[PDB]
Amino acid sequence: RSGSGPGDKRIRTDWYRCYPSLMREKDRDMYHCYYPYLFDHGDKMSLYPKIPENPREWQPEQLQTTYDAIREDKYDAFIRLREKFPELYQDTRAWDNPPPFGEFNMFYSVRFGMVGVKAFTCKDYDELGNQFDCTAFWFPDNQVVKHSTRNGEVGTDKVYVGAMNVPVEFHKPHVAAFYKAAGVPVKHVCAGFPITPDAYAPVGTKLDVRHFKPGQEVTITFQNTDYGFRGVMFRHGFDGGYVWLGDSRWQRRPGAMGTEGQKRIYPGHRMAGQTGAAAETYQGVPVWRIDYKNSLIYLPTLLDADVGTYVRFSDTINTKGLTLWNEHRGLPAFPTFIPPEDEDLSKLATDECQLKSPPLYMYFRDEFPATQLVSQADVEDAKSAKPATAPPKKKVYDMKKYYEARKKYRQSMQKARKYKLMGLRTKAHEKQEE
Amino acid sequence: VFSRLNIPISSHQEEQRTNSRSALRVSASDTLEETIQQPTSTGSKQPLPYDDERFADMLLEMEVEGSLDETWQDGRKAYIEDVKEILEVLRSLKVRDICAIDVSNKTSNFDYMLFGTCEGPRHIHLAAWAVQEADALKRVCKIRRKQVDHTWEVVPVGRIIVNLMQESLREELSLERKWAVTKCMDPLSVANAPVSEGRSVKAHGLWTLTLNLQDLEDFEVDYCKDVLLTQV
Amino acid sequence: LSVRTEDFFSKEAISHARRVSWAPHTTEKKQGAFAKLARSNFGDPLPSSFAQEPYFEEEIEAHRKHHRPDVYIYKYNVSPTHFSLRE
Amino acid sequence: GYTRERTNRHFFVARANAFFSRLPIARVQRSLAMEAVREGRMRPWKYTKEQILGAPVTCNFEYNPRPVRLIGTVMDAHTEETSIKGGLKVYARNEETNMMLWIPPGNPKLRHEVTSTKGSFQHYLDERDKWDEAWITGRAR
Amino acid sequence: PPKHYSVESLRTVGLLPAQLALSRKPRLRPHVGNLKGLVYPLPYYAMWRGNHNKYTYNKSTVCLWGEGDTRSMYHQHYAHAKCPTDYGRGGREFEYLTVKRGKMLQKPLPRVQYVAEGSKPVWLFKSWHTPLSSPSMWEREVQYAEHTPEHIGAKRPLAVVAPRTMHRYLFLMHMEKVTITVSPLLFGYGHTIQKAVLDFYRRAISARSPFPKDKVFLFYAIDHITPRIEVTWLDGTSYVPPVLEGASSQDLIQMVMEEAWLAADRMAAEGRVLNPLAIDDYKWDQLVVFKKVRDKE
Amino acid sequence: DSFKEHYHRVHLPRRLALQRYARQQSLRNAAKGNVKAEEVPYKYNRWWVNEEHEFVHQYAFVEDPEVTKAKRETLPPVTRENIWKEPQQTFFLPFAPYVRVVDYPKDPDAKFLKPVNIPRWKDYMQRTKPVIPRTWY
Amino acid sequence: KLPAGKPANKSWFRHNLIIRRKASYRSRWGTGAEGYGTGVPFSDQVKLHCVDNTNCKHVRLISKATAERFAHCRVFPAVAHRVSVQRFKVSRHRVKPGNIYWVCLLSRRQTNTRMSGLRTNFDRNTCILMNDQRVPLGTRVMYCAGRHVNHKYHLKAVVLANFFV
Amino acid sequence: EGDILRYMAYDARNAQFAFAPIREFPNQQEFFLGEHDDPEKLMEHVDLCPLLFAIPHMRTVVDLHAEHMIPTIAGPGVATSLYRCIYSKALLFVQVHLSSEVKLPPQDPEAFKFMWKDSQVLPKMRIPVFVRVVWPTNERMSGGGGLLRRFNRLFGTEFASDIPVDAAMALLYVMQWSGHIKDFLGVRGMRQRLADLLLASQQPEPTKLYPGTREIPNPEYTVAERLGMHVQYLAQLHDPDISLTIQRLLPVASAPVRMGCAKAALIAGDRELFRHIVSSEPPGRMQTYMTKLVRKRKTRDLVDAEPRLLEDQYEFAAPLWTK
Amino acid sequence: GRAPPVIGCTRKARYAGIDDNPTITYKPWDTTEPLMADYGWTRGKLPKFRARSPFHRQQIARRMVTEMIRKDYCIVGGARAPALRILADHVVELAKAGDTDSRQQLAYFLHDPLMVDKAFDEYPRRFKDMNAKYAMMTRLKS
RNA sequence: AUAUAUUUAAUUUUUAUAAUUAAUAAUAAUUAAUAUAAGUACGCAAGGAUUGAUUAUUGAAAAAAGAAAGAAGAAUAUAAUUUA
Ligand SMILES: [Mg+2]
Ligand SMILES: [Mg+2]
Ligand SMILES: [Mg+2]
Repeated sequence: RSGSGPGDKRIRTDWYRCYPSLMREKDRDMYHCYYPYLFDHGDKMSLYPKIPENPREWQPEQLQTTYDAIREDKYDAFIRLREKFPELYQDTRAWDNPPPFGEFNMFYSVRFGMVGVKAFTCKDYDELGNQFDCTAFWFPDNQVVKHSTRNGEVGTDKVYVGAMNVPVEFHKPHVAAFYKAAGVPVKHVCAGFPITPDAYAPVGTKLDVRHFKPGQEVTITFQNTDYGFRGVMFRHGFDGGYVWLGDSRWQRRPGAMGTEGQKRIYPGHRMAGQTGAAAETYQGVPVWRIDYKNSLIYLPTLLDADVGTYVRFSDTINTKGLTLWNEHRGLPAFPTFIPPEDEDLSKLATDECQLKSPPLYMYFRDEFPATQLVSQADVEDAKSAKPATAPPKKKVYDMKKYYEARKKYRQSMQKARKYKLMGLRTKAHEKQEE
Repeated sequence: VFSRLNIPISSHQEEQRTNSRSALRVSASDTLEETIQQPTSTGSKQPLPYDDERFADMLLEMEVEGSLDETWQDGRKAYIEDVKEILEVLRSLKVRDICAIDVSNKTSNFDYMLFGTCEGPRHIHLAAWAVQEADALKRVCKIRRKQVDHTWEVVPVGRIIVNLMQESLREELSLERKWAVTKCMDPLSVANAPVSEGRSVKAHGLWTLTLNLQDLEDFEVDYCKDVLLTQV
Repeated sequence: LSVRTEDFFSKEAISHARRVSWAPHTTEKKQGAFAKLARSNFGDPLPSSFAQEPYFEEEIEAHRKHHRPDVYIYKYNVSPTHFSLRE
Repeated sequence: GYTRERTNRHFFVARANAFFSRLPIARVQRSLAMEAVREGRMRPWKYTKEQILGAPVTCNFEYNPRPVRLIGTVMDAHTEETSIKGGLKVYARNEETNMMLWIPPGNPKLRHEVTSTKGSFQHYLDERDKWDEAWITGRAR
Repeated sequence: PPKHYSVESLRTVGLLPAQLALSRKPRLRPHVGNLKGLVYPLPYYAMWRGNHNKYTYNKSTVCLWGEGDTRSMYHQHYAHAKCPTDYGRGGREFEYLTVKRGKMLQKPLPRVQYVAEGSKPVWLFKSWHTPLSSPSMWEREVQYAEHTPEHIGAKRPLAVVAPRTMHRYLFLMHMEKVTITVSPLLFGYGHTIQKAVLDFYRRAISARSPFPKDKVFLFYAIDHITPRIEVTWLDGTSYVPPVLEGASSQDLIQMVMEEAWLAADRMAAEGRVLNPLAIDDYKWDQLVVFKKVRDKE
Repeated sequence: DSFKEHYHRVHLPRRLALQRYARQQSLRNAAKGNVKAEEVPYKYNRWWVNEEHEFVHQYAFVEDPEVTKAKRETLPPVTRENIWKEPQQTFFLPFAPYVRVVDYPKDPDAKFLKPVNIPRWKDYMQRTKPVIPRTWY
Repeated sequence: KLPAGKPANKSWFRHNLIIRRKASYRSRWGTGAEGYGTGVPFSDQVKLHCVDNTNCKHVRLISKATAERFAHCRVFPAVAHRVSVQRFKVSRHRVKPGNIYWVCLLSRRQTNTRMSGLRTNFDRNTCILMNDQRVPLGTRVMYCAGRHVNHKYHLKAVVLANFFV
Repeated sequence: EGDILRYMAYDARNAQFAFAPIREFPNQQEFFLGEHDDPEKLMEHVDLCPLLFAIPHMRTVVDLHAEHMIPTIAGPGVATSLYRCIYSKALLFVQVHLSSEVKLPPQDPEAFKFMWKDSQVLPKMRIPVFVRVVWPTNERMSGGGGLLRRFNRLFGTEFASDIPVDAAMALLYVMQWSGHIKDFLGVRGMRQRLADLLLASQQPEPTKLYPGTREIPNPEYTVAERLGMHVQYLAQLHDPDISLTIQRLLPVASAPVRMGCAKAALIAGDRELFRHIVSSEPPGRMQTYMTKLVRKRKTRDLVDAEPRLLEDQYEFAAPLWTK
Repeated sequence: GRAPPVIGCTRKARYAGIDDNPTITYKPWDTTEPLMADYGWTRGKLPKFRARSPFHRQQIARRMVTEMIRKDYCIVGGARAPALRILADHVVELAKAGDTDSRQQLAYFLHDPLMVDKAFDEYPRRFKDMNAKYAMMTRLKS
């Protein structure tokens, strides 16, 4: 595909909101630094510029400073304040002792994804009443297959992950040889994910669906439906009738006489040809539901792909000037999800291994928000309550009866279904049809 | 518990509708003689006055079974304490002819409708702002700063609506008489014939009805809306 | 995380050299003192930009910069705090 | 010439339809339906068309500032047993309004209950004729 | 259970947050089709370069003073304000993000010198409650005993930073007396030194003081003595501002006022109680002049 | 091939040869029996104030080959229960949520008694980023 | 052919009024039952019923696009096509043919799929007359109002309506 | 362990106000701890009290030089902290009021800045601090009414008959360690201070550094401003006859005293008395600021005593500002 | 809920798989019953061999099935062979069902009532022990 | 009303694996409904702004390294749903 058309001006891109605070390299002197500006001085940091060891190299108006009381006092007070009030100068602790490599970094760490299979389509309703036509994808056997890094350069390290275990007689001889040299089980398809060296996983690592979190945003890549050779009315319809969008020289006023016409078909001209069967990518699709027993992930969107298509799933690094993985929203399973040793998915049921996302909307999309509706009835007793300043607690008269009521409530709340099921099973096993 | 205006509540309510006919709602104890008399009376088969006999019988059975109330149970009802508080606020503002109507049983969007008569746009806006400040505890928005209509103001307070009008516009609308004359909702009303404005070769529909409300006044419509549907 | 009061109010981006001190009682704006004195809120925006080419000279201590002695050795000025080329 | 519309990469050309026996799709659908049932968004149903169509349905839709309460007969059903794609076609006629609703199952805001417990095919035919006449009448002429 | 703020609570209050995933508005991701290869979660780190990550193997770039290969050339400002190893790419190639390989070496922080080990220093609490014109704001913050001049008689070290003020008048509160010796006869050629000293005497008579006549004195030297000024402070120390060729009355006032600030700092360190600066009739007259200037322009 | 195409076709092998010649100096050490990884200096000067008195931070990250090999070879630890059970939040809470309603003063209309802990509307609108020294959300 | 040098389309102002969608395979209107955002808006010269107690019976739409999705942010002017005749004789009765009022849309015959998945096919196209201040000329509404009516843009319309769906 | 304890005591600052247990216990009483140029010193004294936990429920650092905490006539409000007693579990709600000022800002800030730019002497600041003792109903925890009555008759204080001895001794120790035992008082002491200020206003007043002017005001506090601020304090201390005292003091009050009376009536909650004061106030900057003090509908509702004829109509704000 | 990226029944390529998206699609008639299948290039339909019209195609199919039942085999060409094999399977299914409706349907389809009778006589006992695939198709090298 | 040449849009059929560069479709001078800043700032007064949010307008795109004369379905959507 690769586009290369005229484009649609409905989507209003806004790059002016996408520029950080401008900074010039020349403005990186000691008068602009937020912290005490330090000089390299070889093996030890210093507060003064380096003095040339040859006195002949000294400039006529250059001042070789060996002790500046202003800088000394400021640096001393700064260091002593940071040492004596850690909780008060906590934000200044990133100046020295930086976060070490290997740990997850909010602005640096990117991890690999997985390879799913478009399984089926369903419809699910949220708590607000919004319906979502969801596509359920299946992740049969995800496993790190290979590591790659061209010429050992920086930022060129990636990991190749396989999708589906297949027999030996399934692939071509060279693909079978690739998997033999890799030493991992022979997979059906394999996708490469560019990562950072702190997000590596050993070759052969089982990748669980819980690698993703039920509420995050993902980038998916698949192959759309093939429609064959179609016409200009089918693909980019209502266009291609005449040569449009041509910016050439012409006269705006009758003052002069000069024009430059068209003598060929310019590249990008919309005409008939192949339609579909192209690698299509969706960006920022939220995750809806994760079934980690059947290895299923639900996306609230419908695809233009066929059932059985291998879809590459990765994570969207940022959205609207904000990082996906952060302390406010949440942190990922970095580098990948590792199950606990005590877990046994064979003993769990399908209805148990389900993870749902928080609501993706703020109001019933059928109606309007509360600020736009004419009138509404606000009945939210268990959802939330913005009414602060709780009333004073009731004066207790007997700690004995108070603790009795509290323990009774705790015992009636705990083991509401598990104990009931265990008692029912014990009764069914002890009755023996009597 | 406190109401929407932070007022204690001492009067309970019914979660069902008053117009309902449910065995669970009926508290009178049955009698063998009454049952025998009712059986001897029903021994003579006679259809209901509604158009769809099957549908009318099924709807009456559903009503006396009470599943309609189990489906229409709504605990989001308003409170009369808020109506009384708005009444006191409007009385302090000296708003004449305060008329409150409960239309929870009737087909509407609000539980209570208040109607007040104010003399002038200044007084109308003052009363609207005072109702807003009385609802300041739970309100999410304020009223319009610029009056788009100098004779009518609408203030929503939960499921309670407040209309502030002048004498002329109030007498012209006559919404209080409308909502008073309007009978409560009856599930047997949907058993009538459908109506649709369509001119046929003889001005008669085989399965539908044709009624023109242009020749009828507002009060005539308010009084005969259900009457015409029940007759034809 | 949760809502924290630390993120409510923004702090000044003053530099280290232009700062007076790192004390918590001097972390606030410098004009706030006169604002409190005058009992009025000042909302003057964009006070001044640095320059197109902001260049500065090395400042010496308040007493040294005026009581520097004319002490010289072979071809260089000598001070308890500075060295420099002398002709 | 300067672009390409198709992709012949193995990852995209390959399909996984042959390995679908390792995935119980129908069981997952039934599990979703049972989850909806136990959460209370839908109730399990099993009927045929001849015994479902024509039954009055009481539908309460939670809408501000007051839920809308309608009574309308079943005109068609899309699934016999309970399913996440169950569907229900209902004709509801108010005092002067006639509408044809298609209520999906499992929505927490759209609580519809079938009450007749029986079919009433003759009532279905009557409501069908009423809706047809009303629909042909409503067009402006 | 403890309660916290949430999106539902803020909605009930009346505020809705912006949509993150499901929205028909732009999601502000300029790198989806422009940046190729590996992209880092830091947003907009390549927008000033032109929204691309190509041509990163380059070493030298077009750069002004203080950027790039300027380190090999001498500039008076940057030679003392920038380390020759902290020179990066200049222009639009500013490094908002940098990634390198190898073992990171974190050099030890600098050490405060001329501080004896085992010395407990005095800590000065600086706050905005103290007026900025007070020398305490300019005094050292971490002050040791090895920095206190005891030969002068000080209990604390002297201030290291001086106020940056262009002095246009004299403040004779911390000055015991001012004697100005001039020659009676006027030099044949235009004597800028004599003119400047006469202007200095005029401004000292008009200086800021309740009665500057009690402290300013003029003398004539028939011995052809060069015109000079002698300021005796409250402690008895004398200062003689050198009046050289080209110096103006404003320059002499600046010198005298800077030395007066230094002398008052010495007094305060020795323990002398000095009268503070405040509002007076001279300041009211200066306010009249200031209003005149403001009304003019 | 165009001008830039020909230039890159000729020079990319030469760039890789230059990188090999650079790594030759690093391999010089390993042949001496003493292997020392590349030693890059830490940057203590990554916090700045621009011309418009705005805070700027330079993010410099250094990759450790030893940690990279450790992650390539060893197995990652078990995921945290809260990490894999708690869902990712779909909305971003404002740093300074405007409340507009506080039950502290006896008379709610009195503006001069509102507590200063509650953020103002200007704060609610302008605080779209952590405070000046802070860098993480 | 203006401009003389590079002639352009003379429908530049019509493009600012119409809501069009290129009929490719990815962009299609379809029927309203496909989902949310699949109903074709009402074009111009479309007849609607007038259910308020006014002299008018039918109106003709002037708007190039009219739908429920943007009934809260767009103004719909219309002209009174047919007016009821009163053989035996206020502001609502003074409605004369040819006059231009605004219209609040209540229902449509085309399929409308809500975001909750509830499709609806009303009996007939419906609207009520309003002035430039969005105050209905009638005192009562003889039909059902759609859910989109529940918006502050239609305050008086919601007040005068007695049934919503 | 110590690091976590310190960080919890620090995050006590970041704790929110809406979720603070301010009304956790039924009974409450108010006390005035004096006026402080720098109330942060008194706050540090309260923080370092042996009878209170080092981890408070809520802490607010009072920084008068912050753009959101600059004290004005219509000041930012109240900085609030909440401490817990160790032995009785009572609550101390410390309230630093930054809105008690009754001095108008300078008309021309440039002249005031030129005047006070190089001055090396600044006047004191009068910023009030109050404490609300919150305690539950107790019969044997306060040591009976006689113990507190003995404490009151010994130290000239006004404590309730059931206030916990823990909180009583905590307040006493804090005030004595800070050195404001004379400033620590209650309703009776505030009434005595108000009588003293009335006598001082009757007596001739000494000349300050320079007379006040709408252009360049004098930062030093005068007797009338002190009287207004102390009327505000007496209203804050929950005086039962505060409305009667304001009504009796209004006819003989100056402009700052009337501004203080307006603020005091607004604190007490008498909207009718506040509207009466605003309508009786002659037009000027004082009336403009006392109108800006509150959240209103229209300024004429407060300013106009009699209804001003607007478009042959008359508005009435008595129902809006009654009760 | 929203709509798929491509709404409505859109004709895809010959070898394109299913989409499995909510789409209101109707069948011409019940093609699940034997001899009532539809012809097309999707996978749910029989490969439509070349004919002037669907009526002509059905006539060719009827004569093919008639001769198939007549002489137990048939040499056909092109896309007619899969259709003939599937229709022979359908005929065997109808014969094994042996209902009066099945008799009448095979009589409606076939051109020879004697061949209808021959099928219903022979095929049940012939394929009683077979589940499916009653006909064998062999591609010839000529 | 013509594909003859040029030029374009496609294709040369699993290529385990987009990305070191060439070239190339979306660089805000938006519009309308609400609500909040606020019934604030600003006005003699009646009055009354600026303003980052939701809808409204419904879309998503990766180039070249493997063995080739059937239907890429043994065809009635299963990689053989029993099978003589
Ligand atoms: Mg909506
Ligand atoms: Mg009409
Ligand atoms: Mg090939």
